[PDB]
Amino acid sequence: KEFTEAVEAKQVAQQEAERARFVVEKAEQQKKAAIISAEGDSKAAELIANSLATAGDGLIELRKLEAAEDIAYQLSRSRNITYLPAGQSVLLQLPQ
Amino acid sequence: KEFTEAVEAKQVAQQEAERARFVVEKAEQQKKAAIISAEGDSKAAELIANSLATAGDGLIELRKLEAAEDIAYQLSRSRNITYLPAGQSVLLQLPQ
Amino acid sequence: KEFTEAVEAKQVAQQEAERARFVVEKAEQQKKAAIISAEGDSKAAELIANSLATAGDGLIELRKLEAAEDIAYQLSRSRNITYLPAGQSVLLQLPQ
Amino acid sequence: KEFTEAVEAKQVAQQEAERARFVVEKAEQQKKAAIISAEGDSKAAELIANSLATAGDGLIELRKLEAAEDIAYQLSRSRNITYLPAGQSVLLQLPQ
Amino acid sequence: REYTAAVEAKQVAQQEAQRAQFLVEKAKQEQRQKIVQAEGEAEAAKMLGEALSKNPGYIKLRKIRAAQNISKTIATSQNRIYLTADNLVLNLQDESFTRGSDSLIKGKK
Amino acid sequence: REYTAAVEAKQVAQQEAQRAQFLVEKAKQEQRQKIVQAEGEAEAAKMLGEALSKNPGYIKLRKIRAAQNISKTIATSQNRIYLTADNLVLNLQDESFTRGSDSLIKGKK
Amino acid sequence: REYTAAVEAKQVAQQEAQRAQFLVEKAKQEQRQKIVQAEGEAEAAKMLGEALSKNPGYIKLRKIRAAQNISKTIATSQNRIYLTADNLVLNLQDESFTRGSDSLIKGKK
Repeated sequence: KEFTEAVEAKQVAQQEAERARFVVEKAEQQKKAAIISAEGDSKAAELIANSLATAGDGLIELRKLEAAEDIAYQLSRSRNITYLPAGQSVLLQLPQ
Repeated sequence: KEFTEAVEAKQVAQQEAERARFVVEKAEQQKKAAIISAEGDSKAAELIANSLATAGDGLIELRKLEAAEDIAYQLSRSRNITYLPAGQSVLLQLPQ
Repeated sequence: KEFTEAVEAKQVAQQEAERARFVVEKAEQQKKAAIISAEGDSKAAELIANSLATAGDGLIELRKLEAAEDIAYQLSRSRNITYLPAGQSVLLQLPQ
Repeated sequence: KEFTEAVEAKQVAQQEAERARFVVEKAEQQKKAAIISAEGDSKAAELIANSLATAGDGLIELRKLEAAEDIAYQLSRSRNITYLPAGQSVLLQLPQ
Repeated sequence: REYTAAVEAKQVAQQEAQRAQFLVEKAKQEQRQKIVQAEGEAEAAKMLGEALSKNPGYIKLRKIRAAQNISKTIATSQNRIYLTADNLVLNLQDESFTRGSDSLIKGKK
Repeated sequence: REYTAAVEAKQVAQQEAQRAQFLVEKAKQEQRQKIVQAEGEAEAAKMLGEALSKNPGYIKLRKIRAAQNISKTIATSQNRIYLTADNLVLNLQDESFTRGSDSLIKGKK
Repeated sequence: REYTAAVEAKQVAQQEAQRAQFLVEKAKQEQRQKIVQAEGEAEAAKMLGEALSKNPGYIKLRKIRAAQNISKTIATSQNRIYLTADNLVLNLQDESFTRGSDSLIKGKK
């Protein structure tokens, strides 16, 4: 069963090797696309970085406060979310 | 049969491409109008920020009170309420 | 019964020995090929290591933040997973 | 019952003495065979140590990590696994 | 199956590399769309820094209001988050009462 | 069973050593493809490193927005958890209330 | 039982000890086979050691990205785990927040 399968694998692998030279080309193009989309996200991010670096940590904390509303909004669609103060000696003991 | 379905999926991708053209335009528009809708809510923020950088937290003292009445009615629904320490070496066991 | 079994094992051992000498040669080719799939991965890794060594820890932490979203995405397709502070005297418990 | 059994054990134990002579002739050979399969494993290993010494902890780490995909593929057939931070006063508990 | 698939995929790959440059354009557009989502976020950012890096006043007050809003939606939150003893000081009689309420003192804040 | 199997394995292993150098080539092409996948991951890596390793401005705000994308994903998260209390600084009436986020004065952060 | 068993064992063992030096040979070929499977692994290892031993750039980012891969797998995971919550550092109002990802400044990571 491995003889015909090996021959077809060699043929399909030559087809896929040429198709995959062109798929490495496609991958350069698709990476232009994915880079630029993940960088939709992340260039929004870098302009946020510039805003917070020039202006200071204003919305560093205030999306750490506005989006901190997300904590109370969204923590316990489950049932066991919580926290524990620091600068201290907490006896952490997760719930059951 | 599956060939028609694959062609249909390809056409769906092309229609997403058209929708993304009109998302290009929508993106121009919310460039302008999301920058400046920010500007609005955010300048409520500008002046509260300056007012408080000068003096300190004025409005959620009075609105610990007012928003206590209202949205801490929306917290008198909050079943489990306790009230944190800090400035010491606080150490904790908590609800299961 | 061990007589015929062991004689058959002797003949099988001859064929498997010569077979496996050439399986080791074919495995020189296949070790190159498996180094090559692991190269897909690991050479993405070479370029990532170069990228991060040259450009600091941006996505060291931002796959620890962006793809740390994966942590919430996945940790809980079972119901007993968690993430919990330290820098304290944390005296960890884990649940039933 | 132990008279006939004792005589049989007597004769069979002398026979097993001679059978021992040649069972560990066979087991000179079988020590070699098991040695050598475990040596396939362990010389993959000799040259793995060679590769990761001439190169370093790259995949000493990443067949922890790429193979930690396997950690998670294999652990979860069970339902009580854990991994819990150090640098604490962990009194680690266990589930039920 | 993979042979015809591979050849058709190579031809479709030429036409789809053309359409992949088209995708680069479309994804620069999505670039702008998410640029702008988080750049409304970033307008908030630039101004909140300019108004708070001076001294975090709305950030003091918005730790307070985000603690209040975090409480406020902790209401609907089943979360077994808590607080603990002695800051909102409801040791209503205490020095800590004048170290949580007089903690409002600047320098202590 | 294993005798003819091993002989045919030797012959097909000649064929498959040829096809295994051919696998070197084909899996090299899939290697470049997978390189390129995890290297779009890596271009995220580069981009973010150059952008935010000099000073994590948006990596600060992404600690933030990705702790909140994590906790926009904590819905799936049955996960019992623990943040820290002086993180949400629900220490409203406290000395360390705005030790947490008068760290907006850079240097504490 | 053990008498004829032992006699046949000794004869079958003469020819099986011939067969078992022959097993030294056979298992040696299997030895090299397993060697070369885990050598695909091993030279991936050499290459990754040149990739990473120089600097844990992708060792850092892969602590983290394997964290995320292991995690995409921890879907199936029941494993009851921990963090140190200052690892994602979700410290959403805190000084230790920008100690977690001011580790972006290489040296603390």
